[PDB]
Amino acid sequence: QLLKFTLDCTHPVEDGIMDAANFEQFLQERIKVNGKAGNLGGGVVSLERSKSKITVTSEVPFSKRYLKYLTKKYLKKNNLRDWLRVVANTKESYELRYFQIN
Amino acid sequence: PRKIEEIKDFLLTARRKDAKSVKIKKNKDNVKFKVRCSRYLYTLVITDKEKAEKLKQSLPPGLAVKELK
Amino acid sequence: AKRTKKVGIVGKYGTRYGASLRKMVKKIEISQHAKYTCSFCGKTKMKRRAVGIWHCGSCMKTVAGGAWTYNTTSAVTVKSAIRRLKELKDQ
Amino acid sequence: SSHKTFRIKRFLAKKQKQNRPIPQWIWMKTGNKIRYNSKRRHWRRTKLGL
RNA sequence: CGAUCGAAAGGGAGUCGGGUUCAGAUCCCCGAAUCCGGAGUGGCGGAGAUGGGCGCCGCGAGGCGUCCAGUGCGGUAACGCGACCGAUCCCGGAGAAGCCGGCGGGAGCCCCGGGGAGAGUUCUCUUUUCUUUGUGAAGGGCAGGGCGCCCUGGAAUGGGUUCGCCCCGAGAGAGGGGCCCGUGCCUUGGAAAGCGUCGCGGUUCCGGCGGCGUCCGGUGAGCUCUCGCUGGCCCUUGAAAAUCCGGGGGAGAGGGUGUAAAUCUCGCGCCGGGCCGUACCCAUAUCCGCAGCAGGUCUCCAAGGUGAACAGCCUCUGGCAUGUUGGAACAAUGUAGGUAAGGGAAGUCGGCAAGCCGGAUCCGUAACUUCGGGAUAAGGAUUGGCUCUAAGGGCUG
RNA sequence: AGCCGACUUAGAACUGGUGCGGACCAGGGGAAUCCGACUGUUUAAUUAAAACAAAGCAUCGCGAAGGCCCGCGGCGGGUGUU
Ligand SMILES: [Mg+2]
Ligand SMILES: [Mg+2]
Ligand SMILES: [Mg+2]
Ligand SMILES: [Mg+2]
Ligand SMILES: [Mg+2]
Ligand SMILES: [Mg+2]
Ligand SMILES: [Mg+2]
Ligand SMILES: [Mg+2]
Ligand SMILES: [Mg+2]
Ligand SMILES: [Mg+2]
Ligand SMILES: [Mg+2]
Ligand SMILES: [Mg+2]
Ligand SMILES: [Mg+2]
Ligand SMILES: [Mg+2]
Ligand SMILES: [Mg+2]
Ligand SMILES: [Mg+2]
Ligand SMILES: [Mg+2]
Ligand SMILES: [Mg+2]
Ligand SMILES: [Mg+2]
Ligand SMILES: [Mg+2]
Ligand SMILES: [Zn+2]
Repeated sequence: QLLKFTLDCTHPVEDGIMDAANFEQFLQERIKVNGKAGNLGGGVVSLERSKSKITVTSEVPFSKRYLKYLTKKYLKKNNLRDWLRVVANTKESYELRYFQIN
Repeated sequence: PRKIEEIKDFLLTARRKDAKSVKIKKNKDNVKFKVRCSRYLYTLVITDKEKAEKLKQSLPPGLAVKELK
Repeated sequence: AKRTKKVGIVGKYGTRYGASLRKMVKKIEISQHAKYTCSFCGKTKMKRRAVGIWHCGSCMKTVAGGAWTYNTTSAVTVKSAIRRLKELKDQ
Repeated sequence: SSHKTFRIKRFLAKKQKQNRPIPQWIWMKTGNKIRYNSKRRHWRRTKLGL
């Protein structure tokens, strides 16, 4: 049973405060599989990048909120924690929206 | 509450004099028919979407129907 | 193993009440808590309930007996005297 | 207590109604000597008997 | 067997879930129930009950006429089935029973491994840390627990069996059943409601409308509550009545074969439940002590770690502002804490006060004795952290 | 043979400035004398004791119109549901 998840950061890319590419290489160096982070844990986790939408698939047990944890790690790395917010619109998906002040 | 196993006794309980209302609940893998009598709320449980629709026409005309959502 | 050398039931009383009083109450506290044989069902389940009351666990038979023993020698001799006087009166 | 009887609650009702100040218009009267209500009662100070 | 009174902790039929207020909720609203009382016409259905023989007819399927029976039925049994007449009278049961120990079951809480949802950290690391993740009463079904219940059969080379016990020719084991409680699970209730999260409305006065989710497992001498089994103690034997039920009896009642009757603790249907209390405090400020007085005053609930622990210490939920004031100084004498070279009771009426010792493991333990004790006698040794090894169990075939 | 889980006990090595029940919790001990057996109770607000009680021991009265006692009084009442 394949597990497919999406990460669509449309709004920060169209605002220009963050680019999806540097996020995608951060993912491809930073997902750990079975305790091993480098080299993607073999050919079990595949990452496609669309226009501000990164799709990931895996046939091993892969937690969805691990992607949320790594994305919040990316926002803290690029100081976007007080600006952007990672939520789930529908299941198997994540959204980068903004905080709703004013 | 009372559960009616068959369809034939459901028609008698809906055709009772004290049947105040009948209400149809449409959820997943189940259709529920509830007749509010004086003492009990009689529930008929149907797991056949074809028989649910024919029974919905087969309700008596003197009874007040409230299709729930 | 053998726990105590000379005290039995009265070892629960510790180092109190006097050795001779403990030696006196030892016989009563053995015979009071021993389970006697039943004269009705034959089982050894005749146990004291209160003073004068001895109940059998199997037969559900309760007998008026002594305070600390099932039978008293002051009443067995009375039982014998009453049966000999009963035979004497009717001849 | 909350487990009152009817006569005790009625007595408390009357002693609640007597614990109001005097109306303002009574000391504009001709034969008047009353300055205020001297029969007043506070729940903390005077404990009403009972 | 004595009128009558006598318990807002004894006995005592029957209500729970959601929502709602500035202040009331098992009481208001909505939705689900339930107890008691009432009934001529008894409102309906069902039960009582509609069976057999004979004589004809009908090819038969069956149909008229006579003579009867019929206050239910099944199981070897424990007993079961939706009812299943019966009074004065009698018998019995429930209400209706102490304290303690041990063990087992079921909940709630805690614990571990994952999936979601939302948050916290991210200087480095952390598939990481925190929160949350469900179903009422009543009915039906099934687990589970208990039985001092029944049937077969007859046991020593005695067996069965507990933690301990204990049981057996007055019938054990071994098979097959029966009953009780089922507060546990599933279902009706019931997803429509509730909660989490995201987003739209009403510019707002909204039980507003929607999208998803509310998941899968494992464990325990754990703590609390409850149910059950078994044992110990008493020169202590641990309430009554209101009220309710079952049985034994058989005075009676009902109908002559049917639009059957008397009757019914069965399923529904109809009406009603009057009177009083209900807010708040319940205590270092709503009570009593003359007061917002360090005093007194009866109970319920009872998280994580450390640890034997409801001990002490720290923390989470919840709560509060230091107990009828603040600022600045740091004198004596105080009050409450400590620490002191060398000596070790020389102080003092008096080792008063303070100090020493202390948990656990390993050994070791005297005089005397009422043989139970003395006894943690006295006396010493060890204790951290880290990395390992060995031993102590279930499930399936 | 495979799959699972709960806390313990013992032993060994290494290691720290001999420190380790590191806070907390947490008995000083022995030889004797007097008195009271002990557990318990007592002068609320100066005395917690050797005082009181206690089991044990020993006397006394009484067989019910009775012993002991209450009551102004009754065919009164308690012990005595003895
Ligand atoms: Mg006061
Ligand atoms: Mg009364
Ligand atoms: Mg009462
Ligand atoms: Mg047997
Ligand atoms: Mg919902
Ligand atoms: Mg009879
Ligand atoms: Mg209240
Ligand atoms: Mg104060
Ligand atoms: Mg202070
Ligand atoms: Mg202050
Ligand atoms: Mg010194
Ligand atoms: Mg020194
Ligand atoms: Mg001196
Ligand atoms: Mg001197
Ligand atoms: Mg001292
Ligand atoms: Mg000594
Ligand atoms: Mg001497
Ligand atoms: Mg003494
Ligand atoms: Mg005093
Ligand atoms: Mg004193
Ligand atoms: Zn017997």
